[PDB]
Amino acid sequence: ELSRVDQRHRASQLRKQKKEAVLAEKRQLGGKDGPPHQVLVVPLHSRISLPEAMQLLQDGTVHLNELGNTQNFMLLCPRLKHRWFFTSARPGDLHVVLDMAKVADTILFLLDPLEGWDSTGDYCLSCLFAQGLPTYTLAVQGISGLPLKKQIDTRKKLSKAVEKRFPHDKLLLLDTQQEAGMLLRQLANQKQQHLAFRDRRAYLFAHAVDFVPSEENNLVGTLKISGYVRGQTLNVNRLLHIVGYGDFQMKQIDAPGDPFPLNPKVLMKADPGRQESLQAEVIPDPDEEAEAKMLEKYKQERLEEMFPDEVDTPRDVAARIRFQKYRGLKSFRTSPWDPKENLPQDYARIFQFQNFTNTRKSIFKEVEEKEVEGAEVGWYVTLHVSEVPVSVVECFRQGTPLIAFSLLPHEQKMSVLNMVVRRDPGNTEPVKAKEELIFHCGFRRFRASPLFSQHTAADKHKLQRFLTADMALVATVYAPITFPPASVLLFKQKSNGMHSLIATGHLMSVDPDRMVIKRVVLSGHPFKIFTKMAVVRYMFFNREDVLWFKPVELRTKWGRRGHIKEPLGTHGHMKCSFDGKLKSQDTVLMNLYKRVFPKWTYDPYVPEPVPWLKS
RNA sequence: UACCUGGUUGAUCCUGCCAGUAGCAUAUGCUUGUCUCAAAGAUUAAGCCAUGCAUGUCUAAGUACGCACGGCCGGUACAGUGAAACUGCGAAUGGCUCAUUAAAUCAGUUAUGGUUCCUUUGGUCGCUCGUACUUGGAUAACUGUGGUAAUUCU
RNA sequence: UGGUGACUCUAGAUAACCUCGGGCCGAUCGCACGCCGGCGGCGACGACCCAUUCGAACGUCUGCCCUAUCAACUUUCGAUGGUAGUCGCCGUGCCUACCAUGGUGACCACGGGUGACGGGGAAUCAGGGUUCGAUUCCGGAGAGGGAGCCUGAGAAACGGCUACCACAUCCAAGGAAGGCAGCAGGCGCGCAAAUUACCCACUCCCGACCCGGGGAGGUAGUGACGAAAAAUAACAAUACAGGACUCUUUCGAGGCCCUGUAAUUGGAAUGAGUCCACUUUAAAUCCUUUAACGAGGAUCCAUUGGAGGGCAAGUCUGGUGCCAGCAGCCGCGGUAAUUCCAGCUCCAAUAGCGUAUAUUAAAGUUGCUGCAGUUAAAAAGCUCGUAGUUGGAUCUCUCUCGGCCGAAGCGUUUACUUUGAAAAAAUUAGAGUGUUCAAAGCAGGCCGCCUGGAUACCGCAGCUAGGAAUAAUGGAAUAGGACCGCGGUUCUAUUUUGUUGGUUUUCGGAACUGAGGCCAUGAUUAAGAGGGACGGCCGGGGGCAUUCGUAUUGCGCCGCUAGAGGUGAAAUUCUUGGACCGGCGCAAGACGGACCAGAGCGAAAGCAUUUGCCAAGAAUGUUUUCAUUAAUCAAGAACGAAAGUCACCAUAAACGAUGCCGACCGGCGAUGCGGCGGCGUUAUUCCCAUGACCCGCCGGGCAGCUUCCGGGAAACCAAAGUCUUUGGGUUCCGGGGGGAGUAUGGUUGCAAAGCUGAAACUUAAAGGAAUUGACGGAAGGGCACCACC
RNA sequence: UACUACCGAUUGGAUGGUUUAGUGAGGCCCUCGGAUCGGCCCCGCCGGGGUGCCCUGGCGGAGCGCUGAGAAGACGGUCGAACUUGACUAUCUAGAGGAAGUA
Repeated sequence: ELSRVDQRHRASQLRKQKKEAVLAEKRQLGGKDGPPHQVLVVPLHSRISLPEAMQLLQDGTVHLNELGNTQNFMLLCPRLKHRWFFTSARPGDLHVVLDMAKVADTILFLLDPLEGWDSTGDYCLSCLFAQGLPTYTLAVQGISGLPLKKQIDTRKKLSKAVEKRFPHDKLLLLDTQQEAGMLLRQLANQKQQHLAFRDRRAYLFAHAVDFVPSEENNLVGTLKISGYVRGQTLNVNRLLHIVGYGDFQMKQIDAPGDPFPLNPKVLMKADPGRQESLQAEVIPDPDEEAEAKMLEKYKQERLEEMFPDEVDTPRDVAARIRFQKYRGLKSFRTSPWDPKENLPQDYARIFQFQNFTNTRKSIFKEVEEKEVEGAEVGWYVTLHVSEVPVSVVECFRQGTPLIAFSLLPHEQKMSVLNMVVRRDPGNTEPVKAKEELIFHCGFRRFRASPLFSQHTAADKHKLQRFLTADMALVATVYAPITFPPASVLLFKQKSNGMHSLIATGHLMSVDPDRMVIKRVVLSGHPFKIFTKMAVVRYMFFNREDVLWFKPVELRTKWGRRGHIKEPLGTHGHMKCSFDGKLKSQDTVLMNLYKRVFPKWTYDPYVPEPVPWLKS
């Protein structure tokens, strides 16, 4: 500004701008216009009495809501001028913890002073990291019931204990109501974390759920649920999705009075049929037995670790018959494969994009930057939905949370979703490439069977039969389309619903065009050896199948590549030219490849799990 | 400990910089057993501030009619200890920060014979030629009636 | 009366005044009790004034970073000063009234910037320096921004008040309250920084006070900012186809001494820990002291960076194949990678070690010490010329008193030098002292004593006293000079007349004027510094006038006849409307060949026919004159090739690619000018006198040759020397290559242009001398019937 | 295929700094003002004392009596934050268009 007064003036203008921005970010929450501050509470150990946490945290004015088992409630205090909403959950109840941690804004962990955290606490913590965290806070309990010499150092011991998991996070004390007030002041004034999945999409909670039946004998009626809008500006036309119970249309919004505002019934919008979202997922015109199975799985993965894709030679059936749909590639990287070569009936039921990042950035700029005049954020709205069963209301009366989010355009349809995942080092049990896994893919809950393929950059990808202990594998399956970014979780049912955390990753670009190709490798021992040429037995046992396998390539384990010349024996006895020299201990191998596709096994039901234990 | 070394050419000698070298300060990375001392929201934002605390004070010796407690011994003005309140003093020191400020601030040197100064210390305090063996009206604390959604309001 | 260096001071004397918003001159309280109804002893609280203490406030002198792309500012509306006031605690344009027109500035005013609070201090350091100082001591300022106040000894106070501006809280909507740049704490901001802990026990502060209070302060917590100490093993016995030592020719022999990459054997010693107790402390913790436990792969496990060079340490092994990557720089990597990715081994520092950025040394690459400018970056076109800077020799202590010394003067005035006193502590240097050593601390040491708690440094400016070389400055040249006595004019000290009254002089002191005596009466020399005269010369120096010469162009005439021109070649152009040619005559603008020189002159551009006029000038000669007048030069000015423009323009390989002035340092022969001598030739018939030659000498000049003077990177240079053995005076100017002499601003010019003049960004070289080769359609030589004749 | 930065109209809007002109919160000073509160008088009802009179003693009443104290408020002056309109200047932001280089 080239003057000492104008430089100070310019710096004060910039400080005024930046302060306006920061105050506009910190105005959205817990005040006179914003939604309540939602604090999920989890004790990470068994010894931690959560009633002792709630009876300390209660004082403000307690507006005690209640469910069938939990004591979740709204705490209100205009001394701090802040309106909270305290919710509680049990460590291991996955269908509650991971399903309302995705709507809460603060997670309050509790930790005993002696042990860091329980094994079940480590389990739910390892789920919650991969699920996506809001701003969390740590607290202890047993420093007050401890001699004062030990309170000097138990703080230090737990600080070095949790540094593996939370590397820079102070601990607090929750023992007195002054300490609880200091904790609430910590929660109220703290810089937030913005989960972009929750930030770019509109989502809600339900505080007052009412069910009215259209037909009681149909067991499908109308829910009158009530909650504060926490995402974007709500629209009645977009699709609604209760998270564990599929998606269906929503018909009517109205704005009643707030139950408990910080300072002490009209209809807004309806939906004509042209404005409403279409309900078309697909194109309309298209004891010792299981123990022996897991031992066979053990011997299979121990077979598939020193051998890539070895299989026994089919002697009863000709090799051109059992491998009718294969081919031998010169190179997986260079020799291509046509996408319009093999197409099943499932591809005539899925939708596709002319360009994916174009429609992604346009729906980003059309929902984020643009202002629609629907139901605004922070409003205590009451939701009239079109059709909904009664079992959701029964599980509401039990104590399960009910959240819902507004779908975007091109988010109810069908495509082939992609996600790069990795293996959890907690459960080391292997898993085949075609089994069924529980999906937690961007607020959703279903089950399907993907294809576990490798993580490379080429269009062609080699299928893997199992999972790797360190390397990042990719799954590929038909699923309802949901735009990136979204954290994904894949579980398996160990026993009675005790879900096994095995696959923790994120979602990659959904496209049905990334091709996965399954190889098959056959074996045979060479037993007549000459210079740069040999004759192998046990490779095949017919003769014309080799004439069907003329242009395929051959290789040995020691890099000796080659191809056949002429099968001189009526069995698999070939003249085999090679670019190098063959050894008697070596074994020649070919690779025959085919492109695979997953199967249609999406079911929206997930079993309500038993709480997980350390067996 | 008054010090140089690599790099222009086919090879040479130069000019000349670039890079290396050592300390010192702020940050940051990885690592960390013992013990002594020890800096620490200056740099950007002399930006904004929940809550608590940071300044009060009585001796034999200004004013005690609070039974607040005891207590003479009981006509016995006031035994005593004493909250409150009036009075007096302190709150202009300390603590923090470095925005402003360029003969300004500040440093050394001089001066007030050109000023003011609570306190301390010493001097002075029948030096004046003109009801007193004691003067007058109030007001707090206290008692009692209240107002205001709300204040260390009244 | 008393004092000061100095009063319009202090004290005294007189005449009054003495503010109702009044000045002091005691209507106050405790303790011990009393002596002969009176007279009382200690205190406490007061109180005008004076002094003191703690200050404060206004002044004095010297001192500060960058900027001229800030050169004039200040003065209307106080700027500088005078007079009288007003206001103030007082001095003052502090304010008012009336006057004066001042005050500051290239010795940098005014304006702007500062990632500026100032010092004490800090880091680095041969010496000199450079950078930092928000930060615990001192001084200032400010409590969101400005402003105004009350109370008070003291505040323009903010943990006081009143507004406005900006924010912001409670509300029943009427109103009410606010100020963390105190301690914590939060948000924000960011690369960047700790506990909403305990206590008045220590140090001190405040209060009516031995008693109360203190986020001042102390104590813990977090704390790899940083500084000090210091573990991660020691030893013995075995064994080594170790090593060295004594004998053996050698083998090989030794309690001879050391070593190990021996998970060889062995018990010995300990802290880290765990943990009673004491001690510590306000209470605790920590440390120190002690129980008991606590080590063999003593797994009670040391890390961070490297291994081509710089630079200590592997062209070992596998993977990779100009990819991935490494590499501050040079570089490594393209299928054998000493450099990537790993293993193994090795190196350095070690409870620490990498990286980024600021900064210092290295940097004699900012140069005062101490650099550079021919060719590497660079010296102005030339002369004049203000400030600034620098400047030749020369000159060997006394007067009245107070006790033979001091008080009274200094001696022209400074700089310089040495001394003294005055200069906060801390920090730094440094003395003493076994914190168990050390960084520290200021304590400690003997058997109540004994002893510390030093000292130095503290630039510059200002005080004091000695010195008197160096360097400035003064004093007598119209004598208004000194030292003397004598004289005259005016005023005056107060001693003088037993006292008083008055006159009067003297004495003594000033201020002014006349004559006389006296002094060796008084001017340093005349620079191988500089001006200026004079003398005879000299020159393409300049201006004006004048004179000649050929050539060219055009014209007049005559003769001749078809070509004339230009190139490697034509091309272009004029001719029987007789071109070109040859001869004769006329005019016009010019221009001055050869003679013309490694000659001359001029400040530089530059200057050539004869003659005359005008005004200059160098050198030489001088026993002339003045007597430091000088050198270099910002600012400022005069002339300035050639191109360009309506007189301007002021620019060049403007080139010796080379500031100016001064001294010293080798030879040799020519030349130009002037002067001095000398055999002998010529000319003026002799004779001198001169001219032309010849042999020298002297002085400046233009040049050249030469050289182990000494330089220099060398080419080269008698200056480009007298340079690490570095200082004669002074000007301009350079700081790796580009961007770029570009953009913008200012300024001059009609304009072209002139002067001034960056940054972003890019880059590891660009560049100079010299040496070996390579080349040709450059020029010279030698040679071969696998060349020619 | 995209960036970069300029002009940039909008005299966008907003904010800051110098000044012209106009306005002027609040305190302080001055000239007034006088809501209220006292005292001294003048009587009435009247004791004691001295002697119908005076001093005390209690009231009560009124008098524009005559004085003391005195708040709100207002004229003026001063200091003076701030406000408005200009002019100049600076910055932050919304902004069409484009160009060149950047690769």
